[PDB]
Amino acid sequence: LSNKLTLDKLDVKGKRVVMRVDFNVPMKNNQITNNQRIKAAVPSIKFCLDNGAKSVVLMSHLGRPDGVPMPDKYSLEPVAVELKSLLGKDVLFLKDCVGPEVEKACANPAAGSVILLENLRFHVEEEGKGEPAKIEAFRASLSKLGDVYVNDAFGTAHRAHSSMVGVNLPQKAGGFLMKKELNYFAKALESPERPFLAILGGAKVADAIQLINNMLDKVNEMIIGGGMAFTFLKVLNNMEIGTSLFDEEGAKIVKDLMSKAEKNGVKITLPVDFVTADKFDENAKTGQATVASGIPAGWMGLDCGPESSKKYAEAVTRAKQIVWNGPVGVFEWEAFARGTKALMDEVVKATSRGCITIIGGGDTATCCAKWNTEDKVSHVSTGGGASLELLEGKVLPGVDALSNI
Ligand SMILES: Nc1ncnc2c1ncn2[C@@H]1O[C@H](COP(=O)(O)OP(=O)(O)CP(=O)(O)O)[C@@H](O)[C@H]1O
Ligand SMILES: [Mg+2]
Repeated sequence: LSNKLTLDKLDVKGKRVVMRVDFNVPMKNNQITNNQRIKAAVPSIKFCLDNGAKSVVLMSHLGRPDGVPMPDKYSLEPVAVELKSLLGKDVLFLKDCVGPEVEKACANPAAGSVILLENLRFHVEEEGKGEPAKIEAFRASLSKLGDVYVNDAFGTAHRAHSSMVGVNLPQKAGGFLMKKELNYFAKALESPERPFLAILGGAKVADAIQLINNMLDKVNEMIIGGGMAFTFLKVLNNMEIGTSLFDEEGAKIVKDLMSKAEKNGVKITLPVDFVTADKFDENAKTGQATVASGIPAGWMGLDCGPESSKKYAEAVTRAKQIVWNGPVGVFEWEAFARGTKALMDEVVKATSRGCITIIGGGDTATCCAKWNTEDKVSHVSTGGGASLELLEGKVLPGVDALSNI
């Protein structure tokens, strides 16, 4: 951000500040399981209030509602409540993010007002798919809600979405979390300790498989776990994967990615065994499978097994630096948590002997919180996919859209 406006040089006294934040917090049942991403934005928010901001309007997405209002499932209202105790100040929740009624609530608020808007992805124009003149109008509406713009949404900085790249105000500044996270990665990615291991898991398989190509020019080893592994095993091993996550598009480039890993001397560690489930449910009936046995029809692999855990542990022992994005099983549910807990144990042990260990992702960061290892690894990032795009060597669209100095 050496070429960009940042919040420390933004005059906010008497100004209304509209601020993109990443409040896409994990939720189990109906409540927040991890407030990390909300806590992480507090320094920028308090800064604005302490330095005389008239208001701070906060906007974020939550989940992937795909352009339809889904306030039953994906409302930011609970975040408003959280943000109150974290700040020491009340926050006013609006049930939308645009136009006339929100614009009114934001036009001229009482001094010191903190306002949280509803999920931006309730509108198709944020993403906007899931409409050119409406997109421009959506952007115009958001722009009216402050006099100056701050983007502190590091977690979403890889997304060229309307709230991230489309706000038209004269001053667009990166916030302190954006700065912290970018500075940490610039130092850690400048001359990584080697072997440099990427650990890839999670459930955003379509997105994550498309990052592998360029990551293979940066790392010396890769674990491909969690939900992503099934696409590779089906293609490479002709493994039966039952109802496990599968990415039909990524499947078409699996053999090319393996060839490039071979060409670049990147050792790829795929799981070899699984905990299976008869349905996607915490209380599913469970089984065991190997790559050779395959997974029976109608069942899904929701964790790796012990033999995979040993292979992952071997890769970790070799590593001098690690970036881990995506749990290696459905760790929120105890029947499917063992693989991720075991890998966590190994990643903590590596740290203790000098490995540089970087954990990224809203959900993988929740692993740290669950097993109390947030201060037992080198860095827990608010970015997941965002951090991996930095590892690929890209400029993030949400940073690119900021004002130049
Ligand atoms: N085999 C599997 N099948 C289905 N889901 C799985 C899975 N293994 C892991 N998951 C799910 O992956 C989810 C997290 O994936 P995700 O891609 O969101 O990781 P993350 O949050 O660390 C990266 P990001 O910040 O980009 O969202 C968890 O909810 C976990 O239950
Ligand atoms: Mg996630």
